[PDB]
Amino acid sequence: MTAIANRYEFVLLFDVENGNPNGDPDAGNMPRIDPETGHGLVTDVCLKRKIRNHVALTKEGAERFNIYIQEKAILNETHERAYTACDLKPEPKKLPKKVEDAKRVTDWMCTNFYDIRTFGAVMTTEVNCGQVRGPVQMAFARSVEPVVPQEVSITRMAVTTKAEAEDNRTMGRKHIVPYGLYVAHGFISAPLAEKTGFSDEDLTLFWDALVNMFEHDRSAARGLMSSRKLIVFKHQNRLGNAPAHKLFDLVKVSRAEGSSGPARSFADYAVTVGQAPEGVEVKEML
Amino acid sequence: MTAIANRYEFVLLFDVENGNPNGDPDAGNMPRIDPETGHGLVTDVCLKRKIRNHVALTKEGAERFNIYIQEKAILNETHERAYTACDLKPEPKKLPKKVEDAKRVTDWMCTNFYDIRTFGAVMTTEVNCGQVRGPVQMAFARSVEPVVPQEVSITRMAVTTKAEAEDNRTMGRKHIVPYGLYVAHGFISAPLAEKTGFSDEDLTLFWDALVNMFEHDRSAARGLMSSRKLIVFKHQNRLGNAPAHKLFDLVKVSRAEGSSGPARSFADYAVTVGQAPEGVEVKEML
Amino acid sequence: QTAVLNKTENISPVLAGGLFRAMLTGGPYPQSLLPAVLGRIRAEHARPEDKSRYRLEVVTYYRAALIKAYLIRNRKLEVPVSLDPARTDRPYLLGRLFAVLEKAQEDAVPGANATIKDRYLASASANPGQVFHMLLKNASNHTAKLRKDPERKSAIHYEIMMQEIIDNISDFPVTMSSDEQGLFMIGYYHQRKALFTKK
Amino acid sequence: VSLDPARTDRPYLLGRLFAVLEKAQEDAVPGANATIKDRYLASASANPGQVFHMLLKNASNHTAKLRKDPERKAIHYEIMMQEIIDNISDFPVTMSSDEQGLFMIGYYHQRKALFTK
Amino acid sequence: VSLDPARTDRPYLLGRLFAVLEKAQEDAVPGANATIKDRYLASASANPGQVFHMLLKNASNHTAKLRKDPERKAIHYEIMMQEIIDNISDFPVTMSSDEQGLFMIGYYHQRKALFTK
Repeated sequence: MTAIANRYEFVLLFDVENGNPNGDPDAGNMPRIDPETGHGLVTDVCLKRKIRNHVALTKEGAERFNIYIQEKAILNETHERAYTACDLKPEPKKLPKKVEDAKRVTDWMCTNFYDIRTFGAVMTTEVNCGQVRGPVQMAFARSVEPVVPQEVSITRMAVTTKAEAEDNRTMGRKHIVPYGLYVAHGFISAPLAEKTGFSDEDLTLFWDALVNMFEHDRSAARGLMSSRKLIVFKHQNRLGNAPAHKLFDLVKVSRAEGSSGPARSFADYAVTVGQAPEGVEVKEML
Repeated sequence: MTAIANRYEFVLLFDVENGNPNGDPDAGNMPRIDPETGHGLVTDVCLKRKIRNHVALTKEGAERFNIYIQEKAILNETHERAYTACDLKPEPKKLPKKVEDAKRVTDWMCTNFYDIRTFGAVMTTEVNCGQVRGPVQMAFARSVEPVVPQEVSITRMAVTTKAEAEDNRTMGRKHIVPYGLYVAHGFISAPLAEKTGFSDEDLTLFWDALVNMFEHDRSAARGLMSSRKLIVFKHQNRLGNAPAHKLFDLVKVSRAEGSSGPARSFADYAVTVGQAPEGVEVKEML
Repeated sequence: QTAVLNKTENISPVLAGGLFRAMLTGGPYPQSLLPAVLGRIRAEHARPEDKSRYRLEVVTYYRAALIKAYLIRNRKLEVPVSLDPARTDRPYLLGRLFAVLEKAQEDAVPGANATIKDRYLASASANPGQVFHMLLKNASNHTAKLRKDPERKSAIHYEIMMQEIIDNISDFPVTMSSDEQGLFMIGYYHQRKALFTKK
Repeated sequence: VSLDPARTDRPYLLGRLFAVLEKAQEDAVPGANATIKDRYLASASANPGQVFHMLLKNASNHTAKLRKDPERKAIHYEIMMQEIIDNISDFPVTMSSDEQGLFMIGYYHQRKALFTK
Repeated sequence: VSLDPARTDRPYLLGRLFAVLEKAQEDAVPGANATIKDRYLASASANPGQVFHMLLKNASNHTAKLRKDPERKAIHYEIMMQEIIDNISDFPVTMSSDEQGLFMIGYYHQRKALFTK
């Protein structure tokens, strides 16, 4: 699978309204935050899961686009599939003793699993199959300014289990973010793509998934949330032409002039983009 | 190959955001810290690893630029290769009993390998090959303010192994440092460089590697890291002209003016450099 | 056996006379004997290069016999001719424990060049309170490796030994005298032979 | 010599506490590949103040499973923990070598008792 | 060593307060599947300022339900809560590791007392 021949970087913006973008297991279910400053946070794992789901929906199990980490799979059984495919006999914990067999196993695995081919995986486990880094990486998403979650009480007429205080009723609670705006960064590297065979059609599909990520994820807990902007930087050669942090500085988001109160819509902010150095090209997909 | 003709010292600054710079494998995966004061730490071995990786990537196995410690190799085989190159039959534990043959075997190794020529190595194993010190070396890095690591809990859909309820799922966790700034010191000695041929072009390549170190090692756990400053002191004599600790004092870093909350960007700090003694020059290469 | 190198040329005349005199008369042994043997024990470092593939022992039969005789005669103590599981003397117990630690290590990592006996024999006998914590900490890594083995090989047995022996100790001493070091050596010697001796 | 429930030497008590926590974990998740003893034993003995606040979280996490079954074996551990912590005042930031030796001694003394009839 | 009613160390007081709150809930709703400590223990120790206010808010409901019937101590519980929160100056936004350990020590000391007598 041919490999991309350039270094890429990008930044994404998305917005939420009356919803809980990502809950925290250790704080009841409150949204994650930076305790010292009150800025919100979202783990990259959530975004990766969303992309996986969208790809699975769109390709519908076509050839060479299976998903490795599925809903309820058992991973060791998946690994054993590669061994049986190559006609090898699995060893309790070690790789095949001949390099050729190990390379064949790893190539077979990278061949037909898109998510492994994109993000990489750790598969030492018990049925050993090696490790992969994956050319695509992402960082945590941070809100542009502090947020203030609210909790709401609710009531339910029925009861779940037999009780003798009865009939009785029950009450619960939720948490909600009135409004917020988030920013995320990412990278792509050519040297690793050359190793795994990350192709350009994969890149186009990746752009498509980023654009339409949230359209299939409606749920009771999450209110309306959607993507707003997408900027891409492309380098002219196999290696970078400028430091990364200098590029991220070009994009600036500031409170719109007419906005004075707390933000409640995307119209309260203004976004601008500078001029990239000569060695990089900037194009805007949103 | 001509050796350098002056003594050097240098200082480096870098920082991290929402990542684990270097977790040490004895406290789970906590980032390494100083227990009695809370300041963070990083081992020089980590930095030298990154330099090795950058050189290997950029030169692509060019002549006189091989790297001795490659991933998952066997060193005794390399020693035997050196022995064959100089056309000697290795003894079980000893160098050749003729001085010329020992010099030849040592010089071949010191010649065709860059990292040996730069950092030195211990090679007195079964295939005896001698020792080297190397003209370059660095100390531990230390943060300027106490760090406050945070713990994060996560979830996964699938399960790994078969068992009574293995329907199932699982959970994990991570550690991250919201922000941190680090400092480092290093030295270079001409007299030792004279014994290995460490040349000026190697020095320029070393500077280039230092400035562009972090550009290639993005990964899930490392977040975003970058370099910010590079200062080099140069002596006018093959031996020094001032004590080392005096020079390091000339550079001061402190709270930026008007900044009150916990630091969250490089803009929260101010850095200044004094005036060096008469016999030393100072440059700001970054 | 006490010569600097195992050659007759280095035998001290004082010992030559004193041992013979004491043998004939039954009087006390020369007082310099115990430090003389201890120095040889603590200085020697044999290596695999010797012809016998298994590395040389330094606590040999003769030296142990000499130490036992010296302790019996001059100091008026009591020593068994073989391992006694009901002794309860701190030096003896420590000597016993060292053997099981070495046995566990050499099973965990076959063919190692540098065992704990090659790096800690002297200081451990001299200043137990300064080194033992590291040995205990490493024992964890050594044992855990066996546990995960499909057969589990040993693992339970060694831990049972370590529990039962430790139960009679209260604290690690900071320093020990010469005779205490002799007891330590005897305890080490007895325990070593107790292993290897089911079949 | 055996477990002395009245010694009140802080390293000794810490050693006992570590053993009881390990026992609780073993009960909660049988057959675990990795255990707290492998992950943390080196760190805790040297710098108690850094890790115990973490171990205690997983302690409750494990006891939650047991107390939610008809397995009543599960307030015994809570009672023991209440007894042991009752004598502590603060966690040392760092400890000397002999203190670490005493810590190990206390750990081993505690462990043996748990396996008696 | 045991519960010291005059330590005045802020993490110590916070631990005591958490213990009494959980005891109150336990009395109010017997046999609950998920208790407050299963839900909030980590955050409470790490970032007191984030959650404690709403935990205090909910407490009123538990006490109100109890004191509505011929059962009492509830006045005792609220008395403890008031006297403790009298001494606390402010909830910190974040705490260090040793402070977190002190939090747990205070929690256990407080909890042991409640089951005495």
